[PDB]
Amino acid sequence: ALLDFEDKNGDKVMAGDEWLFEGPGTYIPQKEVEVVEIIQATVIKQNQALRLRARKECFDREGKGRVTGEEWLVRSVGAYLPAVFEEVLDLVDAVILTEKTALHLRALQNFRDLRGVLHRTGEEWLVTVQDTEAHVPDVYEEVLGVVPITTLGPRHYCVILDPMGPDGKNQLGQKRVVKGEKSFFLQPGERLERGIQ
Amino acid sequence: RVEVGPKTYIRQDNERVLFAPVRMVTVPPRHYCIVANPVSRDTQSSVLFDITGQVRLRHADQEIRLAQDPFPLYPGEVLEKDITPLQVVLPNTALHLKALLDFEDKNGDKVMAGDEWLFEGPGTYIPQKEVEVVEIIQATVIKQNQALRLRARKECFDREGKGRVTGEEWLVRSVGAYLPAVFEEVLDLVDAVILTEKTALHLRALQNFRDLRGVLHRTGEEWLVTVQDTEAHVPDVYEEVLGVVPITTLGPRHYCVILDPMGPDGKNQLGQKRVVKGEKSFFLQPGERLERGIQ
Amino acid sequence: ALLDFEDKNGDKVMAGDEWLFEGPGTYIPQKEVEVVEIIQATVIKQNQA
Repeated sequence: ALLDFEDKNGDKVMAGDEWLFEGPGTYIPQKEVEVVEIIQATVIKQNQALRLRARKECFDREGKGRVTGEEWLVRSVGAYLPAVFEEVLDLVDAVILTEKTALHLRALQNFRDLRGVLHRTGEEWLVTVQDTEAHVPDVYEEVLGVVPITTLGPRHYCVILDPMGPDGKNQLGQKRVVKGEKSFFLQPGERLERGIQ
Repeated sequence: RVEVGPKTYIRQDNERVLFAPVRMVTVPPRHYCIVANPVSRDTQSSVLFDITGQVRLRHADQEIRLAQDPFPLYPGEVLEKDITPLQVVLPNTALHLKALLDFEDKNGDKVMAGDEWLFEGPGTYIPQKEVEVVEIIQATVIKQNQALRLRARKECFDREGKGRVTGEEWLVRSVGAYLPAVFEEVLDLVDAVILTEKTALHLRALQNFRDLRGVLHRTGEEWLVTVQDTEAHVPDVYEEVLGVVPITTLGPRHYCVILDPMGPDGKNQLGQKRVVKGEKSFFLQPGERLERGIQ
Repeated sequence: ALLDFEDKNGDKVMAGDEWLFEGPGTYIPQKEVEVVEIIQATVIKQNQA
């Protein structure tokens, strides 16, 4: 749009105003408005999510506030049309959690998780099946890699350096053997010595 | 101006003939033609001559015709389609359509320019200057014990009418020939594995979904399907088959170790082995694996 | 058949309607109906299908 022309709805239209007509039909050209861009809505298969950077200060879906350069996940299933400010990146497939597999997130910065557990910047944590059937990484959730399960029989055992404490911080320099029909993923920061015996 | 009839109409001094006489534009019944710049008509469909001597003309507008009395070509008109056979349509096919400029429908339904359409079945569809006959679509055949994948190209209601979203996909239960809807996107038939006592299906969930039998399956779960369930089972769009599972029936004098036996909880018990013996007859539970491989 | 012409029996005939005259005689051609195909009846010996 340009030169502060009146809208058909009687809404005032500033020259800097963004606009986005969409859906089936035939849009009417105007000497005022330029038909600047065409934008097909991004498709989204189930168990997928889309990153969106903000090109300007804005309200997104749900309408909670945003700032320039801020980015967020798109929860919505199925086809999704970006808003005038929204900047598409790519779909983010969730890891399919299984009893033998575990996610290994690290926080890029401070943020609340989807389940309300606050995570301080630089913290590192597992995600397991008890949490979700699957978990899409968040824009601030930086995945490291898949964590193999270390289930073992009764006659096997393994040392584990720096076992996780009740405090949630690893106890530096201490080792802890574990034995029996154990079945658990390694806590972050932990590492085996001999590697199972 | 146009001139008509048998008479050998001599030209007057002020006038000049444009061309030698031509056959009146005519098409057979159940055939059609399209002509640019139709003349205006009243309720009587009488021609509306202008006072200045031009015939009245709808310039941007077009005209279509099926059959009636033979007619002169009016001046300022432009013949386009002619002697065109009427658009025949066999019962198994369909006609995808787009429409334009918000024209009224014959049923009195409003028709938006973006509206999708699909005539189908036996007969001969009537061409319109409005609607474009955009696509022909033969209905997909479906033999018994088969099913068809369908992606959605837009938000929609399918068969049974339950809701859908863009990019969503679903199975087609219906036996026999099936015509896709205007939004529906065909992929391929999906043959069911023919379950037998010696064979078992090995599904894994692409995502969360309820199964056909109402047992919810969380994303990434993996499960067998056996004869007690169905005579045969078509994989669902979210059901990713891995492969056929051979039965491991054995005689009384044979036995086999099995790592990580399935628990009551439905999760495999990691790191534990369990021998089984006697006239046993069972498929391996998912996640299980033999050690020695039968003894 | 084409263009929804009336039948001799007074039955309505849609353009999409299928038809099949058969048996001994001489069929009457029509500008309406096309004599699209000839089809000899399949023979079937006993204990066949």
